[PDB]
Amino acid sequence: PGIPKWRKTHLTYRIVNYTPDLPKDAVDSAVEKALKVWEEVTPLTFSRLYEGEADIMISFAVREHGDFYPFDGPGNVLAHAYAPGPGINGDAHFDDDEQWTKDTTGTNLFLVAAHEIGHSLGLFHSANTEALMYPLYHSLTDLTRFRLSQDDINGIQSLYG
Amino acid sequence: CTCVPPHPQTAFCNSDLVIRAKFVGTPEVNQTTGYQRYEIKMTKMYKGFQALDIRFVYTPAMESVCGYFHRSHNRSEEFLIAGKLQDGLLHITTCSFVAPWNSLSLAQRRGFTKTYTVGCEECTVFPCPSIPCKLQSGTHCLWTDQCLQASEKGFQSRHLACLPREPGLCTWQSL
Ligand SMILES: [Ca+2]
Ligand SMILES: [Ca+2]
Ligand SMILES: [Ca+2]
Ligand SMILES: [Zn+2]
Ligand SMILES: [Zn+2]
Repeated sequence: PGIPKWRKTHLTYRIVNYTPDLPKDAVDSAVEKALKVWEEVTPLTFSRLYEGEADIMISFAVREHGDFYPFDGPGNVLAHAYAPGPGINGDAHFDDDEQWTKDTTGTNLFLVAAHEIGHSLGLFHSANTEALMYPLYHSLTDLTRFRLSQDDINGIQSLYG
Repeated sequence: CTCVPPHPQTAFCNSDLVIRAKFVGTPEVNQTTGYQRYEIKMTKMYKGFQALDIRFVYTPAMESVCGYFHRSHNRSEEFLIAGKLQDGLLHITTCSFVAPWNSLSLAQRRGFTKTYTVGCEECTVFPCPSIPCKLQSGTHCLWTDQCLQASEKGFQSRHLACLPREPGLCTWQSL
């Protein structure tokens, strides 16, 4: 019936691409923190690559984009990702037709990334509104006191223990 | 997949088709394209008389990549679908406005039926994430429901349309 999980515990990631809505630097922190929420509760580990193909490729795109599932302009879909596997799988795509921000004033790069990395590690959506893996964007997290949800930890720990 | 599902009025104005339909079968996966399709019987249509009745809705084959998975087992429950027309096929995502007709408010059904189309040409429902929000134009109505499920459960979403009071000016009004 197929439950996707990475077969190695050490993964790699590369930020192939940068949104203009942020410094080429805050962007890095965002991704870094989003990988970190998942690494803190699992045996997972992450090395970063600056050239070549990584397990998890992170890119920003608009509209036609380069896979089967084009983005849609501002609003509605903000990002998407693929379950663990070779190729396009593991990758996370962010719709650059949003304004990506450090804080809450726009669309928070950290928040959405954390959810989408969840998909790269093999998590499906949660029916729980408390969870990161809930598919609506939590527009009102203050970030100061953000913690990983219990539904979310159970999920990632059922995969990698 | 990460969504900001739209205000109903936005959903009306920006969708190519707006219909009531029943979901009749299991989706078929079609791995050549990457999309799965549901067969549907349309019961009513509100927007989209510039086409061809439609028998199918398409959506991404994976949840991860914004595929709509239909939870209800229905088979007689009418749903409102608001979707775009790609190459002559009705398309939705999990971000689309899809909801059981009965579960809508009165103000939402009035509006899908008549009221909303008044606001399409001249007015815009702009989503306000964090307050403060910038109001970019006088024909923008700020959508300030900060319910998590603002689209399904919010006051403005469930009761108000963004309509012109005069040229250059739109405000939230009650249906
Ligand atoms: Ca990959
Ligand atoms: Ca979008
Ligand atoms: Ca941008
Ligand atoms: Zn993509
Ligand atoms: Zn998702």
